Amino acid sequence: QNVGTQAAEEPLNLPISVCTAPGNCQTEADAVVLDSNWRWAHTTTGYTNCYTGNLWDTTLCPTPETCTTNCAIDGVPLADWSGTYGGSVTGNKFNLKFVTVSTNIGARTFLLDSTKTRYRMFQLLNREFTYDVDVSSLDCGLNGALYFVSMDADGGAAKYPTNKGGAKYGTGYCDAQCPHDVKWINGLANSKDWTPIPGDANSGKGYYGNCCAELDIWEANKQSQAFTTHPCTPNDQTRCEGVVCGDNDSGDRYNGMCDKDGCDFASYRMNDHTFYGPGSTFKLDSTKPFTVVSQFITTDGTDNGDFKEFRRFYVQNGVRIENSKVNFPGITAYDSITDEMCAATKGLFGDLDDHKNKGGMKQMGEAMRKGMALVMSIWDDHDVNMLWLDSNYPPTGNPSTPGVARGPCPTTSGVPSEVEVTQANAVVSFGNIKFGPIGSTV
Repeated sequence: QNVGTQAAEEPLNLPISVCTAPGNCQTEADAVVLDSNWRWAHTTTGYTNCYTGNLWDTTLCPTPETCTTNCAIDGVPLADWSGTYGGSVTGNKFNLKFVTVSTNIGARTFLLDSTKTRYRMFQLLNREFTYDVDVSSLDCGLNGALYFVSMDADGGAAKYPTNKGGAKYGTGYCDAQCPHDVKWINGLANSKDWTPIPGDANSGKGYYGNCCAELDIWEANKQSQAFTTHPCTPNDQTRCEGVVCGDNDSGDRYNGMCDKDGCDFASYRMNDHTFYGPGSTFKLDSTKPFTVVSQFITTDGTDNGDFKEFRRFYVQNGVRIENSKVNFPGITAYDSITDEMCAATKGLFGDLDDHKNKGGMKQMGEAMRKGMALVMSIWDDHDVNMLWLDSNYPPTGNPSTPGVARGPCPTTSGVPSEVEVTQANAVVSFGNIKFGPIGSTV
């Protein structure tokens, strides 16, 4: 995309901590940038929309190349962050409102480095990543997500010279779902064969998808939470078409370059329904804030080893809370993501181990070694109504069959039109982000 001249781009300042030992950290003066999908797209030498509602203008965008020549994405000024997009920062806390009323629904954002010209790339192997979260106002159907993806640090600017904005304009998004709803891919409008998504007034799908590796630290609302590894072959940003995208709609979910299911550790799905929930007698009380700690263990305990284990623990009101465990007869009580856990649990659930097909923890680790961009988002789910996270999936499945039940939400929950009314004022908060060696962040 070209860059427009109507509004300066002003990312929100967000300090994080880089740590060397427990309680010995230094501030890193980073910032938050809005994903290019949420930006106004208009004519390069005017005010005329190139995209309105869920459609590209066919006169301006008869082809992707012409669209890209004629159109530009514009900046987010400071005033518009809260007023238009529902984003705000107080000290080291970042807040994202779900619906902001001209009416904005959801948000996806990235962490910029201290220069505000590149994404802050995190080399996560043999490191610990930690943050405080509040998901108390997110119920069934919503997801306040924090995760990493194998985006380029410059959003693709060096690879795709028609991308003028780079990381500064939140470009280059890709993930392990190979999404077609990304409006700008490889420096070009994804306007070919663009199709609105029914019941989604703001979104559509273009000819291409954009694939890359994804490490989900946090997919969650107050009812259920998960962390998940998604390797791809290769891991780096890859525009896809046809079978390579692994499109759900053509029966290709397991035929593409990315592991779409991922290998998940989701406490409720692993059959501990009392670990996490909205109340003081759950082990971890989702009505109150808490700290989420993630440790990425290698084979030799060094930065050069292969990724072998994703460990997790929590801190809430000064109380250390170890992760829940897998709880099925004849299955080891795993409390972390490893290749063995993935094989054993997917075996039990009858899920295809595409994680293993894509190179497993080792391949996931190669993405983490090269460095990944931090994503913070809030969203509802127009495909599957978040049932995969917090309900029975498939909805018609027996909840006593291992793998089906992922949370207590009813299978009628999560319809975007309903959650966008009922949960309009939901806000996820991510704060006090800390990064360092294992054992350094609490």
